[PDB]
Amino acid sequence: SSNNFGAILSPTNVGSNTY
Amino acid sequence: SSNNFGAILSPTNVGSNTY
Amino acid sequence: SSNNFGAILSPTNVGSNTY
Amino acid sequence: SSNNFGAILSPTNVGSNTY
Amino acid sequence: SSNNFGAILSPTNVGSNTY
Amino acid sequence: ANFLVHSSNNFGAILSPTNVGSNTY
Amino acid sequence: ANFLVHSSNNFGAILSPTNVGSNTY
Amino acid sequence: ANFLVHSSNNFGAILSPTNVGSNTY
Amino acid sequence: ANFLVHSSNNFGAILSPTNVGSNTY
Amino acid sequence: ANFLVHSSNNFGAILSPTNVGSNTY
Amino acid sequence: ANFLVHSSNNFGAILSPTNVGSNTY
Amino acid sequence: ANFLVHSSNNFGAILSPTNVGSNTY
Amino acid sequence: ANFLVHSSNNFGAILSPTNVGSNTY
Amino acid sequence: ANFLVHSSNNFGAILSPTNVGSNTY
Amino acid sequence: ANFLVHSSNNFGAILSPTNVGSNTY
Repeated sequence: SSNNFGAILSPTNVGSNTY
Repeated sequence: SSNNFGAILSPTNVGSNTY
Repeated sequence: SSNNFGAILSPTNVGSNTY
Repeated sequence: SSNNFGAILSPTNVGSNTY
Repeated sequence: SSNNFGAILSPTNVGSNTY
Repeated sequence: ANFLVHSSNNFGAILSPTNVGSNTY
Repeated sequence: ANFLVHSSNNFGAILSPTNVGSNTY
Repeated sequence: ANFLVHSSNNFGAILSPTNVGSNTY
Repeated sequence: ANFLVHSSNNFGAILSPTNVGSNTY
Repeated sequence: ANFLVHSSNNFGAILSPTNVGSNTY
Repeated sequence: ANFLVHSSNNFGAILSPTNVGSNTY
Repeated sequence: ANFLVHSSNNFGAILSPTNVGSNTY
Repeated sequence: ANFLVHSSNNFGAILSPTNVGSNTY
Repeated sequence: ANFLVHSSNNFGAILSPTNVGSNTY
Repeated sequence: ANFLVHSSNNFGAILSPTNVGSNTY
């Protein structure tokens, strides 16, 4: 039930994103 | 039931994002 | 029931975000 | 029932955010 | 149940994206 | 010596827009 | 020697906008 | 020798905007 | 030798804005 | 040799704004 | 071995760029 | 081995950039 | 092995940038 | 092994930047 | 192993920055 409605700017990440 | 409606700027992260 | 309506600026984090 | 309506600036954190 | 409705700008990542 | 530039850059998600007039979002 | 630049950069999420007039968000 | 720049950068989430006039958010 | 810059940077969340006039938030 | 800069940086949460005039928050 | 990325994204308006070099926007 | 990223994002208005180098915006 | 990120985001207005180097905004 | 992040965000107005170096804003 | 973050956020107005170095704002 993970919902992301807003804008995301520069999500630097090391682990797998899986969105 | 995780909902993110706002803007997120530069979310640097080490673990998996999963959003 | 986690809801985030406001803007978030530079959320540096080590553990998994899961938003 | 965790609701965050205000802006958050530089939330440095070590544990998982989960917002 | 991973849903991403918002725009994502520059998601630099090391692990597999899988979106 | 004027210019005119419009940049309506929309990034957020919009749920159920019930507009009837002119929109340029 | 004037200019005119409009930058309506929208990033937040909008729920149920019930506008009827002209909007440039 | 004037300029004119508008930067309406919106980041917050808006719930139920019931506007009828002109908005540039 | 004047300038004019407008920076309406909105970050907070707005619940139920019932405006009818012109808004630039 | 004047300038003019407006920085209306809003960070707080606003509940039920019932404005009818011009607002630039 | 080597992994170099040079991503350049632009959204804002650019008025009268006087350039001789490689501005790479 | 090596992982270098140079991301440049721009949203604001740029007026009259006088450049000779690589401004990389 | 090495993980270097150089993210540059800009939202504000820039008026008359006189540059010779790599301002990387 | 190494994880270096250089994030630069700007929201305010910059008037007449006279630069020779890498101001990286 | 190593986790270094250099976040620079700016909201205020900057007037006439005379710089030779890397002011990194």
